[PDB]
Formats: sequence, C-alpha cells, structure tokens
Amino acid sequence: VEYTEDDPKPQIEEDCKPHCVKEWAAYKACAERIKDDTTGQAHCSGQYFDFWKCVDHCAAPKIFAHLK
Amino acid sequence: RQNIPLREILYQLSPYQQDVIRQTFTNAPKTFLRFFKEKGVGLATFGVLFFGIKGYTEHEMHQERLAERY
Amino acid sequence: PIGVWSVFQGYVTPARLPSIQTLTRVGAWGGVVVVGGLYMVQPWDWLA
Amino acid sequence: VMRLSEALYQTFFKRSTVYIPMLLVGAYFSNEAIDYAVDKMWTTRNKGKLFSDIIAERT
Amino acid sequence: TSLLKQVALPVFNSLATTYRSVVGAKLAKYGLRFDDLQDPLKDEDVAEALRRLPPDVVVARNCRLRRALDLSCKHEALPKDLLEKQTPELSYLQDVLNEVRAERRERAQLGAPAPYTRIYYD
Amino acid sequence: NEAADGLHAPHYPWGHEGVLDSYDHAAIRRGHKVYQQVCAACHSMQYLHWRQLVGVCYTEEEAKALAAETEVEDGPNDEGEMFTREGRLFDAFPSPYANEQAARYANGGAYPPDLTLISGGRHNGPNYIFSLLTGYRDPPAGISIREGLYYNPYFPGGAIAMPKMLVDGGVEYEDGTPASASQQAKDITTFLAWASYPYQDEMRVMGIKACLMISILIGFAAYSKRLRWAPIKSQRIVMDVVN
Amino acid sequence: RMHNKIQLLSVLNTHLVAYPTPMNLNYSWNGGSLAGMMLASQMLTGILLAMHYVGHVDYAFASVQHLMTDVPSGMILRYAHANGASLFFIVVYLHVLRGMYYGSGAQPREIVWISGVVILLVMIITAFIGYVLPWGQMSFWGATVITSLATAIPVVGKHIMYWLWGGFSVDNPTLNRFYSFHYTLPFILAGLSVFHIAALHQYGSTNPLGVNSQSSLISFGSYFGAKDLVGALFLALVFSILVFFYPDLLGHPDNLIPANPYSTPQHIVPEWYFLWVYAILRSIPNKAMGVLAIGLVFASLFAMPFIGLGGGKFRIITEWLYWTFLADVLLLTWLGGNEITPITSFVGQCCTAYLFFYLLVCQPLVGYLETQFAHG
Amino acid sequence: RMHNKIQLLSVLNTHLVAYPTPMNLNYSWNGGSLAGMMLASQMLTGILLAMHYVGHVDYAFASVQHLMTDVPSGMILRYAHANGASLFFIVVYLHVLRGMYYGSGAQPREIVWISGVVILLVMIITAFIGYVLPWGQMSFWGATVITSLATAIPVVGKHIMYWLWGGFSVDNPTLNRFYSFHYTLPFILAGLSVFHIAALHQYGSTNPLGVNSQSSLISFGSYFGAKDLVGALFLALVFSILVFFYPDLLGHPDNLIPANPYSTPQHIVPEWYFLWVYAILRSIPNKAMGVLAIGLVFASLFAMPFIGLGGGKFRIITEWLYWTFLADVLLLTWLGGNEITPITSFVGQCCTAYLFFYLLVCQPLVGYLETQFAHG
Ligand SMILES: CCCCCCCCCCCCCCCCCC(=O)OC[C@H](COP(=O)(O)O)OC(=O)CCCCCCCCCCCCCCCCC
Ligand code: HEC
Ligand code: HEM
Ligand code: HEM
Ligand code: HEM
Ligand code: HEM
Ligand SMILES: COC1=C(OC)C(=O)C(C/C=C(\C)CC/C=C(/C)CC/C=C(\C)CC/C=C(\C)CCC=C(C)C)=C(C)C1=O
Ligand SMILES: COC1=C(OC)C(=O)C(C/C=C(\C)CC/C=C(/C)CC/C=C(\C)CC/C=C(\C)CCC=C(C)C)=C(C)C1=O
Ligand SMILES: COC1=C(OC)C(=O)C(C/C=C(\C)CC/C=C(/C)CC/C=C(\C)CC/C=C(\C)CCC=C(C)C)=C(C)C1=O
Ligand SMILES: COC1=C(OC)C(=O)C(C/C=C(\C)CC/C=C(\C)CC/C=C(\C)CC/C=C(/C)CCC=C(C)C)=C(C)C1=O
Repeated sequence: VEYTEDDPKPQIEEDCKPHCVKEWAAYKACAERIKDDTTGQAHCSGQYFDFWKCVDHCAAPKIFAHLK
Repeated sequence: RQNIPLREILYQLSPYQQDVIRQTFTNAPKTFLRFFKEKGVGLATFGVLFFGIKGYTEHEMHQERLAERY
Repeated sequence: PIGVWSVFQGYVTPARLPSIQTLTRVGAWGGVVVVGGLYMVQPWDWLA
Repeated sequence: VMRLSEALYQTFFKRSTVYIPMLLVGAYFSNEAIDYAVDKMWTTRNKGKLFSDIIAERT
Repeated sequence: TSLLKQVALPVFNSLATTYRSVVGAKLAKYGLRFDDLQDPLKDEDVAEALRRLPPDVVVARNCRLRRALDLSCKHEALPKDLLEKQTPELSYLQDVLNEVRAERRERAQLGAPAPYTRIYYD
Repeated sequence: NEAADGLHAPHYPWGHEGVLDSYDHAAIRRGHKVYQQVCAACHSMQYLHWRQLVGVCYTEEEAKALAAETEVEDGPNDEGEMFTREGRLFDAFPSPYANEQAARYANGGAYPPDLTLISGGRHNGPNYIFSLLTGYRDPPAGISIREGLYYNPYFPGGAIAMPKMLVDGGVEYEDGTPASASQQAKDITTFLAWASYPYQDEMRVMGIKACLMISILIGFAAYSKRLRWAPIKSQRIVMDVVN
Repeated sequence: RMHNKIQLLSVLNTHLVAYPTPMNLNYSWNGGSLAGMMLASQMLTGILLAMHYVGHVDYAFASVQHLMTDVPSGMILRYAHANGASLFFIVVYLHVLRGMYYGSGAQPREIVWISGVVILLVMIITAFIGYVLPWGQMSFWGATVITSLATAIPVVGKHIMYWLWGGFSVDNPTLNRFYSFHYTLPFILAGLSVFHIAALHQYGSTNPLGVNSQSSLISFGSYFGAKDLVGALFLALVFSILVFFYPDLLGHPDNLIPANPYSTPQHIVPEWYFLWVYAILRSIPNKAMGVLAIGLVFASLFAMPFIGLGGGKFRIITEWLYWTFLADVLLLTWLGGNEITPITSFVGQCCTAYLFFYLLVCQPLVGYLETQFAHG
Repeated sequence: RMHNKIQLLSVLNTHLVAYPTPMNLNYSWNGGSLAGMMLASQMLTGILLAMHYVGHVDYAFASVQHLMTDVPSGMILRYAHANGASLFFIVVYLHVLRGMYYGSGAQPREIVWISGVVILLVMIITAFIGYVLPWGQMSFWGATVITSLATAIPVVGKHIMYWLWGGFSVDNPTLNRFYSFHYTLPFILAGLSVFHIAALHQYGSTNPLGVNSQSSLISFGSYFGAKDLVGALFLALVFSILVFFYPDLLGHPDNLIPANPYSTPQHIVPEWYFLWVYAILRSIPNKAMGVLAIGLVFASLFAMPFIGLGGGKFRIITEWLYWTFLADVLLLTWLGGNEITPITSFVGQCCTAYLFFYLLVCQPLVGYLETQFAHG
C-alpha cells in the first residue's frame, strides 16, 4: 500500500464512527442531561469512554495496515 | 523390619522381555475417560462455585460502576 | 487420633483430667512470665 | 522383536570408559543439529527484519 | 431433645445404609472390606484389636491389602467374576475393637490409662 | 472510579508479539531518530549507552559518530576542575536536565519520567504508549482542564502535562519513509519496547531451543521410567483369598 | 557391604537408596521433591545474584538494571530467581492441598504437618522481604503498608514499627536489614526441610488408597528416582517457558518504576501468592481483627492433626467438601487483586467465614459422622 | 520416657545428655566446644553486621565508619566480630595441636581428622575473603597479592585470575562477589561442624592415657556441661579484654586507610593466623614451588591418619619431637611478619624443611621405632 505523509488515523477513526452510533447517542443524551448543572461535578466521562472504546476497537487493525 | 505374615506366589518378568511404551497409545483414551469419570463431580462443583461467584461479583461490580454515572 | 477423637470416644473423664491443685500449680507459671517480661523491658515507674 | 546387535554391543556398550566418550561426541553433534535447526527456522521466519539483513542490503 | 431424638435414629440408619452402599461399591472393586480401612498406625486401639486376632484372620487381611495395593499400582479393578463375589461388609474386627474400646472407656472412669501405647518406631 | 482509571487502550497487531517473531530493527532505528529530535528535549533514558545500540540499531562507526556529537562532563583533571569532552561508546545517553527539580521547574511542576523502562513499567505497555501519543482528543462534557494541562483520555485522570509533540513531517527519516504522526508514534513505541526488553530475540531463540530439548527429554525420561517400573506393573500375584 | 564401613554412606543408602516406599504412589506424591528442587534453585540463583546486587537505596535499582543488561547471563539468573519464587509457591501450595485432601497430617504424622506449617510461614516471610530488594514502587509501598499493621497492637505498636524500620519511615536501614534477613532465612528453610523429611522417614508415606501399606514396599532409589525425574522435567518445561517467553507475566509493571515515598500508586497489590491473606485482611474493616483472623487461620492449620478427621477417596462427604474449600481459596486469591467495593467486601467476608467453617466445623464433625457411618 | 516418644528429643538426649564420655578427660578436651561457640558467635555478630554494611566501593569504608560511630552498640559488634576471628583461630589451632600431640586422627577416627582438615581450609578461605570486605589498604593489597598468584599454573593462569577478579584488577566486582561468598561459606562451616561431631560419636573420644576407656564412661550432659562452661568463661574473659581494652592490638594500622590502587604500602603482611603459610610461601624463591609447598603441607595433613604412628605420653620420643614441631611452627609465624632478608630467607627455608621432615619422616619412622621398642 501507498504510505502518505498525512496522518491516516483521523480519517480511519472518522470512518469507524457510524459503527458506534448507539454509544454516541448515549453520550449526547448524557451531555444534554447535565447541561443545567451548577455544582461542577457532573461529567460524562464513562459514556465518552464507551464510545471511544468502540471506535478504537474498530480502527485498531486498520490503522497499522496503513503504516510501515 | 516389620515382619508381615502373608501367603502368596509372586511372578515377575524381565524389563527386557516386554514392551515399554507401545500400550500407552492404546490405553490413552480409556484412561482419559476414566479420569474424568472418577473426578467429574469434584471438578464440576469447583467450576460451578468458582465461576458462578466470580460472575455474580463481576456483574454487580459493573452495576456499581454504572450507578456512579451521571 | 488423639485430640478430638479422644473426646468423642469418651476417653476424657473427670477422673482422668488433671486436678485443681495441679491446675493451680501449673497456672502459677503465668506470674513468672509477667515478672520475666518486666525484668526484660523494665517499663516501670514502680521503683519510685 | 527389535534387538540391539551383538557386535555393536561389544564395541560401544560393554565398557563405560568407551561408552562415555561416545556419549560426549553424540552430545556435541546433537547440540549442533538442534542449534542449526532452530537458527534456520528463526532466520527464515524473520527474514528482512534483522539487523544483518539491513547491513547486507546496504552493500 | 428427647421428643425429636426418638425418630432421629431411623434417618441416621437410612443415611448410614446409603453411605455404606456407595462406599462398599467403591471398596469392592479393590477387593477390600470396611474393616480393612482401619490402620494400626492411625489408632492404638485398632493396633490392640489386631493382636487379639487368630493368625489366619491377620493373614487374610494382609492378603487383601496386598491385592488392593497391587490393583492400585496397576490402575485396575477386579474382574467381573471376582467382583461379583466381594463381600465388603463381612466384619472380622468390629467385635474385638468394640470390646477394646469398651475396656478403655471403663478404665478411664476409674482414672486408669489404657495398658498400651502408640506404635513407636526407631 | 472510571475517570481515575482512564480509557483502556486497544490491542494493536505488533509484529514482535508472537514468541516466534523478532523485532523490526528498521523501526528501532527510525524510533531512535524520533527520540533524538522530539523526546530527548525533556526525557533522559539514563540506563542506555551507545555501546548497546551497536549490532541492533547501528554499526560501530555510526554509533561512534552519534556519540561524538554529544558533550559529556568529565574529570577531574590534574588541576582539580571539571571539563567537557566528546561522548564515546561507553557513555550514557545525555540527560536534558541536571536533576529532578530543574526538570520539574521547566515543565510546570511535573517531572517527565525516564523512558528506558516505561514500556514494561505501564500496564499494556506499547498499546498504551501509542494510544497516548496519538490520542489528544476533545474533553467530554463537564470536564474542564486547568492551564498548563492538556486532555488525554488514556492518561489516568485525563489531565496530562505533556503537550502534543508529534507532528506530520517533523522527522526526516533516512530510508525514505514518510513521517506522519502515526508512523513516528509507532516507531518510537517500537524503540521504547526494545528499550524495556533489549534481549527479547535472544531470549526467544534460547526458549525455543530449551522447549524443544525438554520436550524430547520428557519422552526419553518417560521411556526410562516405564522400563524400570515394568516388572512391577506386570507382576502376577496369586493368593488363597477370594473374599 | 561398602556402605557398612562408612557412616555417611550408610545414612545415604538407608534414606535414599534402599528406603521402602508404597508401590501405588501416584504423581500427587511428587510435590516434595519438586519443592526441594525449587528451594535448591532459589538458593543457587540467589547466591549468584548477590555478587552483583548492592543493598543501598542509591544503588539497588541501578545494580538490578546493570545485572540485567551488562552481566553475562544476568537476565537469565534474575528472571529465573523472580519466577522460581512463584513456581516454588505453586509447588508448595499443591503439596499442602494434597495433604489437605488425603488428611496426611493425622497420626502418626503430626510432627510432619507441624514442621510443614513452620516451613510455610518462613517461606512467606522470606519471599516478602526478598520482594523489597529491587526497591521499586511496589517494593517500597507494600513494605510500608504491611509493616504498618504493627500499629494495630495497642500501646507498643508504633515502637515496634519504628524498631523494625530503623527510623520514622521505610528507608535505607530497612533495606539493609531486609537484605541480611533475606540472605539468612533460606538456610533456615534448608535446615527445616531436612528436619521435615527426616520426620517423615520414621513411619513412611501414606498411599492413595489410605490403607496400611507395610505389605507392599519397594526401594526408593531404583524406582522413585525416575518417577521424580519425569516430574522435574515437566517443571523445567514450565520454568523455561516462564523465563524466556513471558518473563513479566507474573510480575507487576509498577516495580519497574523507582521508589517514591511522596507519590503512592493507585493500586497497591502484592505478588499473587500473598493475595488470599491480603483478601482476608481487606475483607474485615478492623486492622486488629484482620491480623487476628490471619493468626487464627494459621492456628487452624497447626491444629489440623488433632481436630481433623476424614481422609481420601473412601471418605466421600469430606472428599466432596474439599473441592468447595479449593474453590473458596481460589476465590480469595482472585478477590485480593480487586479494589475495595461493597460487593467484594461482602463476598470476601462470606469466603473467609466459609474457610473458617470448613477448617473448624466440617473437618471434626463431618469426619466423625462418616467414621460412625463406616465403622459404627 | 518422654524423650522416647518424640524423635527429636531422642536424638538430643542420645547425643547431648546421656552420651558416654571418658571420665579422665582434662581441660585440653574443651577445644571443640570453644570452637563451636566461636563459630556461633561469629555467625551472630556477622549477621548483625550485615544490616549496616554496604558491599560497594565508595560506600564500604563509610558504611563501616557509620557502623562504628552511629549504630547503637555497633562498635562492640564490629570489634567483637574482628577479634572473634583471631580467637576462633587460636582455639582451632590449639585443637589441631592437641590432635597432633595425642595421635587423635588414628584408626578408627580418620574421618574425624579429614573433616577437620576440610573445616580448616574453609575457615582460612572465609577469614581471608572476609578480611577483604572493609576495603582498606591491607584488604585491597592482600587480595591483590594472593589472587594474583594463579599465574603459576602454566597456560591456564591469567584466565583464571581475570575470571576471579571479574575484570583486569581487584575492583568493585571482586568486592561484590567476595561479600556473597563470605556470607555463604560459614553455613558450610556449620554443616561441616555438625558432620564432624557426628563422625566422632561413632567411636567416642580418646583419653589422655591413650588406652581403651570403654570400662570407665560417664554421662556427658551432667559432668561435661559445667566443665565446658568454665572454659567458656575463661574465653569470654579474654574476649572481653580484647574487645574493650585492646581492640586494635591484633590488627594492622594500614587497614584504617582507604584503599588506593596506585599507591602501595611499605609492608604488606596478612593477619597473624595466616603468617606461617605466608612465611612458607615467601621463603621459597619461586612462585610455583611456593604454591606446591603450600599444597604439600595440606596433603601431608590429609595423609596423617595413614602415615602417623605415635601418640601422647608412654611414646616419649615423638612426645619430645612434638615440642620441636611447635617451636618450628611458632618460628614460621614470627618470620612472616618480618622483611625479606638473606638470613630470614635461610631460616625460613630451614624451618620449612624441618616442618616437612617432621610431618613425613619423624611421624612414620620414629613411631614405628617406638612400637618396636615398646611391643617388639
Ligand atoms: C457486565 C460485564 C460483562 C463481562 C462479560 C465477561 C464475563 C466473563 C466471561 C463470561 C463467563 C461466563 C461463562 C464462563 C464459562 C467458563 C467454563 C465453565 O463454567 O465451566 C466449568 C465447568 C466444567 O466442569 P468440568 O469440565 O467437569 O471441569 O462447567 C460447569 O460445571 C458449568 C458451570 C456453570 C456455572 C456458571 C454459570 C455462569 C454464572 C453467571 C451467573 C450470573 C448471575 C446473575 C445474577 C443477577 C441477575 C440479575
Ligand atoms: C514539552 C516537554 C515534553 C516533550 C517534548 C515530551 N514529553 Fe512526554 N512528558 C512530559 C511531561 C511533563 C510528562 C508527565 C506528565 C504528567 O505526569 O502529568 C510526560 C510523560 C510522558 C510519558 C508517561 C505518561 C504516563 O502516563 O506516565 C511518556 C511515555 C512520554 N512522556 C513519552 C514521550 C514521548 C514518546 C515523547 C516524544 C513524542 C515525549 N514524551 C516528549 C513532557 C514532555
Ligand atoms: C540463599 C538464598 C537466597 C539469596 C542469596 C537470595 C538473594 C536475593 C537477592 C540478592 C535478590 C535481589 C535481586 C533481585 O531483585 O533480582 C532477591 C530477590 C528475590 N528473592 Fe531471593 N534469595 C535467596 C532465596 C530466595 C528464596 C528461598 C525465596 C523464596 C520465595 C526468594 C524470593 C525472592 C523474591 C520474591 C525476590 C524479588 C524478585 C524480584 O521481584 O525482583 N529468594 N533474592
Ligand atoms: C520447602 C518445603 C517442603 C519440602 C522440601 C517438603 C518435602 C517433602 C517430601 C520430600 C515429602 C515426601 C514425599 C511427598 O509427599 O512429596 C513430604 C511429605 C509431606 N509433606 Fe512436605 N515438604 C515441604 C513443605 C511442606 C508443607 C508446607 C507441608 C504442610 C503444611 C508439608 C506437609 C507434608 C506432609 C503431611 C507430608 C506427608 C504426606 C504423605 O506422605 O502422605 N510439607 N514433604
Ligand atoms: C570449627 C571447627 C571445629 C569444631 C567445632 C570442632 C569440634 C570438635 C568437638 C566438639 C570435638 C569433641 C570435643 C573435643 O575433643 O574437643 C572434636 C574432636 C576432634 N576434632 Fe575438632 N572441631 C573443629 C575443628 C577441627 C580441626 C580443624 C581438626 C583437625 C585438623 C579437628 C580434629 C578433631 C579430632 C581429631 C577430634 C578427636 C579428638 C579425640 O577424641 O582425641 N577438629 N572436634
Ligand atoms: C554468617 C556468618 C558471617 C557473616 C554474615 C559475616 C559478615 C561480615 C561482614 C558484613 C563483614 C564486613 C564488616 C566489617 O568488616 O566490619 C565481615 C568482616 C570480617 N569477617 Fe565476618 N561474617 C561471618 C562469619 C565470619 C567467620 C566465620 C569468620 C572467620 C573464620 C569471619 C571473619 C571476618 C573477618 C576477619 C572480617 C574482617 C573484619 C575487620 O577487619 O573489620 N567472618 N564479616
Ligand atoms: C518417598 O518420599 C520421598 C520423596 O518423595 C518422592 C523424595 O523426593 C525424597 C528425596 C527428597 C528431595 C529431592 C527433596 C530435597 C531435600 C531437601 C531437604 C531440600 C532442601 C535442601 C537444599 C535446598 C540443599 C541446598 C543446599 C546446599 C547444597 C548447601 C550449601 C552448600 C554448597 C552450595 C556447597 C525422599 C528422601 C523421600 O523419602
Ligand atoms: C507489593 O508488596 C506487598 C507485599 O510484598 C510482596 C505483600 O506481601 C503484601 C501482603 C501480604 C500478606 C498479608 C501476607 C504476608 C504477610 C506478612 C506480615 C509477611 C511477614 C513479614 C513481616 C512481618 C516483615 C518483618 C520482617 C521480619 C521480622 C524479618 C524476619 C526475621 C526474624 C523473625 C528474625 C502486600 C499487601 C504488598 O503490598
Ligand atoms: C598480605 O597478603 C596476604 C593476605 O591478605 C591479607 C592473606 O590473606 C594471606 C593468606 C592467604 C592464604 C594463605 C591463601 C588463602 C587460600 C586460598 C584458597 C585463596 C583464596 C581463594 C579465592 C578468594 C578464590 C575465590 C573463591 C572464593 C571467594 C570462594 C570459593 C567458594 C567455595 C569454596 C564454596 C597471605 C599469605 C598474604 O600474603
Ligand atoms: C569429648 O567430649 C565432648 C566434648 O568435650 C567435653 C564436647 O565439648 C562435645 C561437644 C559440645 C557441644 C556440642 C556444645 C558446644 C556448642 C556448640 C558446638 C554450638 C554452640 C552454640 C551455642 C552456644 C548456642 C547456639 C544457639 C542457637 C539458637 C543456634 C541454633 C539455631 C537454630 C535453632 C535455628 C562433645 C560432643 C563431646 O563428646
């Protein structure tokens, strides 16, 4: 395969993002539900981790296919 | 050295008048099945208890992590 | 077996147990251990 | 059924002082063969990745 | 306790018969009996009961133990014709051992010890 | 807590993972060049010497020329003073700071750790290193980052003091390999994985020989065990007991 | 005849060559020879490593690294020592579980079981102080957490803690005295092993049938030397795999960071072979009660030859309860490696209670019922 | 009996309480128990010392100084461990001279004598490599002079020398391995001592009369416990005097200078108990011949039960010759601390020749003449 001077990883990560639409919906639901917070402790790190774990598991073997 | 009263006839053959490992291939599946027949109940109750308690604990730990979310 | 088998076989009777005088004289070694520890550490204000 | 030869027994097996040097030369050659097989398999599998492959490539 | 301990004995007897059935099925393949499972090294009363026996009974007990240990080394069981003849519950030791233990219980109520010790080697 | 644990890293198909596989020594060479130009401004690697790179990564003359471009403090001379000299093969890799306190002072209080054993010193070592280097993502909702800190969900706690350092084309490889950020990260991760386990190839070759030899010896010992026990396993006992 | 002329030939012949042994011993009777071989391996590789280790807080980690990279065969020796400790604990734990399954501690072998429990306690202390020697993060912080259990003793707790440390914290005198104690305790283990083996030779071994075996005895040297060689080669295979292919599999990555007394790790855990004791300690929310529970576990281990009834295959109720005990101790091993959590606290408490129930209630009482079932 | 039911109590009773001993043993039979007490004292003091010693160059001297001035009771421990080696060698030398005087190695006690000679060799090696550890001028230069004497074996010389050093000169690897070897060797000394005592118990001890004493034997544990305690109290008095009043009397002042590989001291002499071997080596003007003579002395020591005829009194010619041998050995001890001079070279050569003459000519031939005179 042809190796590119530009970074292929953001494009591959964007490609796997339709495969994890459910986790993205859960994260956006969390982000909407803590919008009116005032205590500064509400966060959505767990659903964010779920979405990025799904995307990472998709994109991991396709990232090293494009690298020497 | 601990005299034992006993009445018997004992026979023994030279180890160079019989085979060494040829019967080991014939008896190997039978010995496998006999081992699992003899130790089946204990290994099963060990596996059931260990994996059931571990699975229940891991499930409730995951529920505990989910309960901390916002 | 000698520990609990002897209790279960009925071999431990009051007539076979040590006497109360024997238990008094054996248990007097407890004061020896206390005074030995006090001699070793000397952790007192007892001398005055 | 299968049985060790008598003439081969009388030469390399009847005395320990003849058996032991034969044992040592057989041990030497067995180690050489095992070394050769392991090294050949490793170099064949990992061809193009070793340092010597890069050095011989730059010649 | 006496009101419920009148009928707690048949349940004990049923459990004991089931236990002896299972273990005697296990024992009969080795040609053993229930009394062969008692070790003179493990118990000094059994060591005392064994020297109160006639010599042919001791010779038979040693023969059965030797056959069972040989079978255990060979990873074998008895053949079917021998296995159908096995009597795992034919006692040869329980009467003598019960007498020995009753004598030891009798001596202990009067403060006396047993007139024997453990088997000591070396 | 999940946020304190951080995001786990996926399992990448490294070419050296199997017990039959060697390192990619071309990637070690390209990984060292990322170390010299990007890493070594703030990371020490104090247990490496130029002598250990010979035969793995460079020839003797290349490593000598690399070491001779560094300034190494030496002494004392006959006048009891400290001077500088050219580095040699026995010299260790230069440290960017003299001590931990100036390293903390140059980096907002955080000490950039030594990278000789950072691969074996982290759980899921190479995968965590690669995902940390290529993983400076946007923070999720409700997570704010103070000044001097940057978000990285692979770092435990999510707030790291190391900024984004790998950029496209920021290293000019000498073998013609195009240097994207991911290629640079993969090469430096390979070099760090070599740094934690420098003798992995030799260990695996010795392990293959040992496993083969012991597996043959198990069969020979089983043969000699069964030969000795044969007069007992086939003995005939006849007695008068029937039961 | 020639061994009749020298004492040392006679003792060796009697106890190694012509010693009678039951002919039906299976491969569960190989744990003792393997444990002795692993002790000899640990002593040899430790003596060889001591020629390059420096017991000072400024040079300990650096000398470990220098031994790893620059000393010829130093990586083999260091990995062999660190993984031979784990294989030593595997072999000893399987040996103890064999004794628990067969009831081998019973009369006339109470001395063998008691010297075994003494050996196991010395082994635990030896491994714990050996782990501090690399002076990594786990090495520092585990020694800090465990030696801080002495303050659970009232009045004189902190004084004993400071006396063991040599100061107000774990520092260089702790490392130096730990190095001396660690060099010393394996020789006590060798002496204890010689005494333990000579205690067993008074009466002999038990057999898998659980019956008296004096009618069927064969020589040890001709027959069980080869049978022990087979198991030694199976152990050497696992040893080779662990040394060469997965050397940090049974370790922790935090012990490759140098020790820092001002930043603790997030998950301080011991080696795997101390995890069940650690789970017993963590399950109880009281330090004194946890230390007492560990002491009561070891007291119940000492009291096994006098409260335990019930043995091998023909005693079937205790034979079935053995597997429940084994599942309980492996659940304790798994629970020690996990973080503190209400469900893990509850499950650890229940598992500790079941271990005490099995040791102190099942072994006397169920053993007595099955003796009454079989011979009443 | 209570000791008849536990096998540990039976062995201890048989070999320490009820062991039959001749009743006419004088105070020259207390050498062995004193040697065992000194071995135990050295082991205890050293294990305590190793908790404050660092076995690295540029830390060893400073760690010994920190031990001396900052560790509570550390000066007592160091001076006790230093002078205990001297007292250990005094006691063992007097023990060997007792055995030489009475012919104690003869039939049937040849194994006792041989195991004693092995113990003496291990003691010499242990004391030498322990003397290297403080890393002073005497330590470094004695280790240099002795280990660079393997260049006398042809061809395979400097290869063995450089493998011993771990380099090209005595440096940090040599000190680091000497620490491990020195820690380890006293446990071999303790095991060899146990074997040595067990070899004597097969036949029991000789008596000052030199006759069979089976008719007049008494219990060890009552009669020879207090008799050993008296001699132990004398040894404790001498030990306390040496530690508290003259702690540096038996040493060398040059060992209080830190080691310098580029500057050598004017006079390089070992400790006093090595001086007779040093005089034998230094008297012969050839290195290989000196090493051959040193080996021949110990070979003649091993061959003594098979060539030595003649015991204590009632064998009066060999009894008188013993005092010439004692004077010869003490002269060799005095000559080793002097400088190399033609008269001292001549006298040392004559003393070495007479030592070999007594060990190899007087003991067989004069002993045979005595037997022909007495019973011929
Ligand atoms: C949320 C997080 C998700 C995590 C997902 C991964 C979890 C671990 C992987 C999956 C494990 C499950 C299958 C494990 C099979 C292992 C082999 C085995 O068991 O064989 C041994 C054993 C083999 O016997 P042998 O061959 O005779 O040795 O097999 C058995 O005897 C059967 C064991 C069945 C008992 C365990 C069943 C699973 C427990 C789940 C309990 C859930 C409770 C829910 C309560 C709350 C409800 C609201
Ligand atoms: C701007 C200076 C700087 C540069 C250049 C730099 N680092 Fe970092 N690095 C840091 C700091 C500061 C930390 C510690 C941050 C913290 O612990 O919060 C760190 C931490 C790390 C860690 C460990 C993170 C952890 O979880 O412990 C690794 C691995 C690492 N750096 C590798 C690299 C690599 C690879 C490069 C080159 C691409 C590099 N560093 C370049 C400053 C730097
Ligand atoms: C005479 C015998 C022994 C000596 C001289 C010795 C010496 C040493 C030394 C110097 C170290 C530090 C070097 C290093 O960390 O790699 C060490 C580590 C260690 N030793 Fe030993 N040892 C001996 C026996 C034992 C025994 C019997 C055990 C039993 C379990 C043991 C367990 C350990 C452990 C767990 C470590 C830590 C290994 C690590 O994680 O790096 N040692 N030993
Ligand atoms: C360094 C540790 C140990 C060594 C070298 C060792 C050695 C041995 C050996 C060689 C045997 C004879 C054969 C065998 O059963 O394998 C034996 C038997 C035995 N050991 Fe161990 N052992 C050790 C630890 C232990 C421990 C920790 C225990 C128990 C807590 C123990 C309890 C026993 C018992 C009860 C027996 C007799 C079993 C029987 O013969 O049926 N040992 N030991
Ligand atoms: C640490 C070193 C030693 C210890 C602990 C030791 C211990 C003993 C003991 C306790 C005795 C019995 C009591 C006595 O006669 O003193 C004895 C006797 C003896 N020892 Fe030593 N000894 C040591 C060194 C030596 C050496 C170096 C030699 C000879 C080269 C030797 C040769 C003998 C002989 C021949 C006897 C028998 C004396 C007789 O019964 O007449 N021993 N030893
Ligand atoms: C387990 C036993 C022993 C241990 C751990 C041990 C330990 C040590 C240590 C750590 C040192 C260096 C510190 C210092 O010199 O003050 C030392 C020095 C020394 N050792 Fe020991 N030792 C033991 C037994 C012995 C024995 C049995 C002998 C004599 C036969 C001996 C003779 C010496 C000598 C002569 C020195 C030199 C002391 C000096 O001049 O300062 N050691 N030992
Ligand atoms: C039927 O049952 C039996 C077994 O089971 C099948 C056995 O296996 C054995 C044989 C026992 C073995 C192999 C175990 C090893 C024994 C011990 C005591 C282990 C401890 C010993 C060590 C570590 C020796 C190392 C120390 C040394 C050499 C001293 C230091 C000196 C130098 C380095 C020079 C016996 C007798 C037995 O009856
Ligand atoms: C990473 O680290 C860690 C360890 O390590 C590997 C551990 O094990 C443990 C936990 C282990 C437990 C609970 C079992 C072992 C327990 C103890 C108390 C070990 C015994 C050691 C003690 C008390 C140290 C004192 C040393 C002495 C007394 C020296 C011996 C000398 C003489 C008796 C004279 C933890 C938590 C740990 O996080
Ligand atoms: C001033 O100079 C001198 C010294 O210095 C202070 C001396 O001491 C000595 C005294 C030494 C003599 C007579 C020789 C000592 C004996 C031997 C065998 C040499 C020691 C050998 C070594 C160190 C080889 C390495 C082996 C080690 C460390 C242990 C081996 C292990 C086992 C046996 C298990 C003399 C003469 C000397 O003039
Ligand atoms: C000719 O007649 C005889 C003598 O002449 C009158 C003797 O003298 C002796 C031997 C004397 C002995 C055995 C006593 C002297 C002491 C020795 C050898 C050892 C010294 C030990 C001491 C003081 C205590 C050591 C303490 C401990 C705790 C170490 C043990 C370690 C552990 C338990 C782990 C014998 C046999 C004899 O026949």
